[PDB]
Amino acid sequence: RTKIVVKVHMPCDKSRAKAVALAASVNGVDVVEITGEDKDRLEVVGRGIDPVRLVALLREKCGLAELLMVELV
Amino acid sequence: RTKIVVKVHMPCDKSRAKAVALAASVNGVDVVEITGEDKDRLEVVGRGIDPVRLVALLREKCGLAELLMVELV
Repeated sequence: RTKIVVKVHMPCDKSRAKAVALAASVNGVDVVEITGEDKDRLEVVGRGIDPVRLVALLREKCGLAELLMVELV
Repeated sequence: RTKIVVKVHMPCDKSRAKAVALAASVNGVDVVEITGEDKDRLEVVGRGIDPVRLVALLREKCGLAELLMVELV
């Protein structure tokens, strides 16, 4: 249903993993993937996602989260 | 159930083999497969896997590993 693209502070490859894993646990999330040429963005797909609570949770635990694009399909 | 995809440094078939094996041992893994055009990615399926412990386990023993996607089947 919804495709979210959020930019996350993920310095090393271990913070990538735990960020990819946090979004995975949000309700409604079917899939998370790393993306962007700087490998600094997550793409989150699912149905019924709350984009605000998602990005907030990323920002609390990572230090930065910015919602870039919300797409419907 | 949960499926995840790790890109792992695996130059030769020997190291490919060691990598597939070592992913198979972390807890919750049902299946481990090799994939990608360049046979550089491992897809591991199971339930209850910790992604970061897994990719850290691979990075520790294979040099570098990146978590590319995680999917909730």
